[PDB]
Amino acid sequence: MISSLWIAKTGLDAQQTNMDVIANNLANVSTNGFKRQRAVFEDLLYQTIRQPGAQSSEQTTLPSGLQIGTGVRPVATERLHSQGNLSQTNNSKDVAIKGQGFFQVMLPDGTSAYTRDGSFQVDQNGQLVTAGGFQVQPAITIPANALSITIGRDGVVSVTQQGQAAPVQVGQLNLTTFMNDTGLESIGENLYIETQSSGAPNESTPGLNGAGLLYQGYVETSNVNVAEELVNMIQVQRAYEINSKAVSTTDQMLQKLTQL
Amino acid sequence: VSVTQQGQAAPVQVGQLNLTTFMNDTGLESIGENLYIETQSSGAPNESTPGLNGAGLLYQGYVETSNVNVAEELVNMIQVQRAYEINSKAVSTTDQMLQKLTQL
Amino acid sequence: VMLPDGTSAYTRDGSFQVDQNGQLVTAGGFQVQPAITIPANALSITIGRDGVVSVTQQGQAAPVQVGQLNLTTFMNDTGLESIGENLYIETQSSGAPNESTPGL
Amino acid sequence: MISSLWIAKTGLDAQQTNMDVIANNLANVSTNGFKRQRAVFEDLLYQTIRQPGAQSSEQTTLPSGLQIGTGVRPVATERLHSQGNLSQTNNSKDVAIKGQGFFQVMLPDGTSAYTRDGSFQVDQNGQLVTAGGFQVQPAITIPANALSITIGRDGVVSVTQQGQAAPVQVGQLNLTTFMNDTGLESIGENLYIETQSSGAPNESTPGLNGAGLLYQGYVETSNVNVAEELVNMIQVQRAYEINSKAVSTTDQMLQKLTQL
Amino acid sequence: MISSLWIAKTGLDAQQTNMDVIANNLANVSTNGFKRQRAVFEDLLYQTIRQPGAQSSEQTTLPSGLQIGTGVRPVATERLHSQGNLSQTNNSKDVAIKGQGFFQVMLPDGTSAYTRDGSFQVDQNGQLVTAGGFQVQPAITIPANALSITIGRDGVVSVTQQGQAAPVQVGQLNLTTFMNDTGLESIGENLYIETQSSGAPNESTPGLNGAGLLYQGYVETSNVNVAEELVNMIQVQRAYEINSKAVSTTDQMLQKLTQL
Amino acid sequence: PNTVAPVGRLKLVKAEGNEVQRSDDGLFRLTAEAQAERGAVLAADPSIRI
Amino acid sequence: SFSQAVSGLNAAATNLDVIGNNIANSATYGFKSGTASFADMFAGSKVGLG
Amino acid sequence: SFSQAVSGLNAAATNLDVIGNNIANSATYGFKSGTASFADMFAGSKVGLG
Amino acid sequence: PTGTNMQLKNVAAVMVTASYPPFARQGQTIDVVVSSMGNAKSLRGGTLLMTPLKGVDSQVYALAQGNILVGG
Amino acid sequence: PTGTNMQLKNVAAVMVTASYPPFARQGQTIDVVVSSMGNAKSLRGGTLLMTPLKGVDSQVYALAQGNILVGG
Repeated sequence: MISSLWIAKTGLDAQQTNMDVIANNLANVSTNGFKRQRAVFEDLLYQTIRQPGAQSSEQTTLPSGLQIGTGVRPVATERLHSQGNLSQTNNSKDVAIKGQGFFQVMLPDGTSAYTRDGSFQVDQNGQLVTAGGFQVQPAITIPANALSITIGRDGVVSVTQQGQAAPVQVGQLNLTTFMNDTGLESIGENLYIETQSSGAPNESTPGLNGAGLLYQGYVETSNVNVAEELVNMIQVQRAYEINSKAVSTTDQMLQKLTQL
Repeated sequence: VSVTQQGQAAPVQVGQLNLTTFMNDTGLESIGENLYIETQSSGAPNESTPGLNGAGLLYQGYVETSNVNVAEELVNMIQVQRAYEINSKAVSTTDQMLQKLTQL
Repeated sequence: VMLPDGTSAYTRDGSFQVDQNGQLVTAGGFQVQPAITIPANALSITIGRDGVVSVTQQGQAAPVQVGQLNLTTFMNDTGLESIGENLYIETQSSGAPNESTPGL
Repeated sequence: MISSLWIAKTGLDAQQTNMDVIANNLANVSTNGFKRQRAVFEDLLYQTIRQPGAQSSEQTTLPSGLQIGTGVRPVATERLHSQGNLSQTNNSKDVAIKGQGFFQVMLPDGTSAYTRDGSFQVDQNGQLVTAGGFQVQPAITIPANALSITIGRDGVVSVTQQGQAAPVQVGQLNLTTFMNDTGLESIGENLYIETQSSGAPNESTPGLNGAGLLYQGYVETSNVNVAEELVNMIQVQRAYEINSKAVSTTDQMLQKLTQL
Repeated sequence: MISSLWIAKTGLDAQQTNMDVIANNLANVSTNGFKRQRAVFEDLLYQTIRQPGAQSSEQTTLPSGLQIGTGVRPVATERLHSQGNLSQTNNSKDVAIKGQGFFQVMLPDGTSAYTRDGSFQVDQNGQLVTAGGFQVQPAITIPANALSITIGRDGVVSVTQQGQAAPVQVGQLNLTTFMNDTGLESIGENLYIETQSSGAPNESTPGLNGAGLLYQGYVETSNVNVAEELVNMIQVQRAYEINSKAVSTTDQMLQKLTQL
Repeated sequence: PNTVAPVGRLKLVKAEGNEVQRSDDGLFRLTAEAQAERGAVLAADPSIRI
Repeated sequence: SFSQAVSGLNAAATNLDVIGNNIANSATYGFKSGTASFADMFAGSKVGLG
Repeated sequence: SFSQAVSGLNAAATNLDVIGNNIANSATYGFKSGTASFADMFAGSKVGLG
Repeated sequence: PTGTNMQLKNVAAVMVTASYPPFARQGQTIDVVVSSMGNAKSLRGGTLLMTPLKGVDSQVYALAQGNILVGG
Repeated sequence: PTGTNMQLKNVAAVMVTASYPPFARQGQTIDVVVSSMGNAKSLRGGTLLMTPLKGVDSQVYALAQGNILVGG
């Protein structure tokens, strides 16, 4: 219909996307190891009309001619991969990361996913799985009658047996680090899969090459900060309201055209 | 740009953020996705270090937001709408005058 | 304002832009007379009440005087010839263009 | 397109500027060495129409003829350079000013800036710098094995070394005073630079002809009075209400003319 | 979307940072060898709507032009390095520092951290370690047949064996001092690592050119003061509420601007 | 867009009604008297603005 | 800033647990008292975790 | 009034710390008691700073 | 003054080229060619100010000054 | 000054090519071909400034300067 209607429609869609990101951040306050999202916006096309820099006279130029812009579109969603605050759950099976590493688990399809959530359980077979039942590559199998599980700062998992004064080692919890952590593709279930923009999976022990340290009995809470989300909700509501007012103004203009 | 690696007690310099300064900023051509290309009205892009030769400083952890003033745009919408309603009435008056003229 | 043919027109639209070679020009690009040339290293451009154009340069606690934006006054302003592109040219009934420093 | 709408738009912009100043003042409450700002407005031009004082009739003149005014416009924002209340942080490096002086620092560009904030640290080389890493003139060098740093009322910085009953003087902290203190250009980062409206920087000893006294272990908090800000926020909100109502009334009048 | 909203959205974040610092200080009121934090703030951009000092006429300058400012940003949280009160635990393995030095401890990755915590333990191999299991320099070993451990004011560690009237020296404890102690990077677990703003690690003996003295049977408590933190919570809460009120006033202005 | 360069200038002429005559194809041409005084081809006027 | 204070609350609760356990064993042959040691959880400096 | 009152609070705390130090050193050979001296921090003469 | 804005319109910077003739003696006159060097529209009726004509060895062999003749 | 903006319009950078004739003696003259090198519209009435013509061995064998003749 009219250019301004399309531009304001794009603005409304962008503000709705911002509100969607806000709601997703707010709904995941209690999720362990969750990273908040941010939307990036860019200008749409620019109708050229007059060429800026064209020759107006034999010795004068046209400064900053008539460029008419289209609406707005979101560029991309970026996460804030930073250290969330730790919470003590007093559980021997929960591990938290202090640096910038990921746990590698195996999906039922055989491909490997990566999760920062440390809420682990032990299945009927004794293998350390996550809350959803995925097997946390690699192995960490657990003996039958364990009394206590000790996971050190460098990923060494040990089991204290009865009548034995020395703990036995049953695995080695490793961490995977990526060149670009924001490029990992989120699939839900607190799981990230590899992409071509997330570099390559660098397997390493906790403490070397940058990989973080593991704390037993702690969980990494989400990094969502509420006050920013509330102020952004106010921003989104008011910007949406302004764009709806612009749509209404275009509607009244068109109606006045129709009456004549 | 300095990068701190594990073990090293001294950061390692990696690169330099060079700011491009134009002498006529508004003469740039907006090519779309938050990018401007130089034109004949904004020639001679001068590379410089931030803070020197009139260039600006860099604040890390902050992003410059849009400078759109909101009340100005709303008052301007009011002006535009009523103006499009007074020009449409001028069109209608001319149409009625023509209809009366060509009717005889 | 200096027209391309070489004769002078007069305008009241004060929306100006600096062209690639500094120089203050109107929205159409015509150079505004007599010229005011703003350098590249300027951090802030101020046009005073009297029309003195001073710019701030880095490290210089004092402003650099660039130019005076003198105006032109006619006797019967209503007699000017409006040539279109927001420009007035002097006519028989609006002669004697008197340049003056604004405020005087 | 109509005069009253431009006037009300100018009023709205002025009230928004006042609210922006208020928000900036309230955002810097915890900033040390901060001075609150107040904006001053002026009216804009005045349409002549009927020149007052003209001959109304051969023997009489027009008293106070027909002048039509335009909107309003902000002249300037003046700082309130008054001693912000002091606070004891019990730190040997925090310095507060009791009078009307400023500390001088060197920017990386080589130019000299002036700051009133006295939260000082020491760099790796032993020189006294500000929180932003800028080196405070006159460049007091603190030696490696210092036990206590004493900064007196007159600006002498002394270091007491081990086993020596006498303190070693390592610098002299001076204060710069300006003829026009409000004319300085604030660049942010608690830094003001000299302009041509701020006179020239007069160096002086802290206790002499009008430089203030330096207190060690004290910080000068901001002078923002918050209850005044709340009352002014109420005032600004109501004024913006009234200006928006004027805009809406003008909108309603033009509608009837369109209908004509 | 409007200036005052961004300014009051920076005020909220700065006050939230201040509350975070206060809460972190209050949470660690009992950890030994703790240094409390202090957040410092600085002014953001200043829009030169009217540059101060501009030449309006050819002879009259404009004093203190229209310098509308942006919000606030925090420079950093600095550690208040003061001597915490010493207590008497009477455990031959607890040592407290009296000056401004640090203990050197070897991290598992081969690098050295620096800690002021004096609660030392003995591992299964007989080495002095930090309570987190990190082996402290210079690797002072303690025999199995030890009857009493004596750490003197000069850091000399002596062990008296059975039936022998003379003590056996098993090492010498040294203290590391820095030019700037604030610039050290805290890595948690009461550990600080060297940063280029902290100069270089100067090793020294306890009583010479500026290392502190060691007292055995003593623990250095934190320097956090509860009453000051309570008062600071009150002021920060009020400032946050007032900035939120500014946000609300801006929201109302925008609403009743749109409603006309 | 830096490549923008001038190529050619349109020929703009100045002629009143009394000098031009509409040819049979709708294109105006100089009348005989006017052509005899102004020449065969009209020189471009630098004052014309499009 | 909620987790930071929750951690301090938990630390105080642990301290009071230790004190209560020590008090309850005032008269218990062969009992050795307990003492809780705390360490901060700084992430990358400039921010605290509790 | 939240910076003039904080100053008085800190002064009273310092006085009480001095008194407690005097009390704790009741039996300490060669000890000398301590006292605190306070002074106002006026500025203009109409604006008190605590 | 060093800090000032001069915006001229009647001055052009030019390069002057000439031929040093065989057996040339001091006091004789030669023809020169004057060519503009930067963004000058025309040199219709300009006058060449005192110009020293250097050789390859960067020594002055002639002094040039006169009125330029442009075809028109 | 090193930091400055020069935006010329009457100057073109060109490459000059010539043939060194057999038994050439110093003082004789040869014809040269002048070809523009970057984004120049025309060389209609330009004048070639002093140009040293190098050989393959990067030694100056001729010095070029004159008025260019472009067909038109």
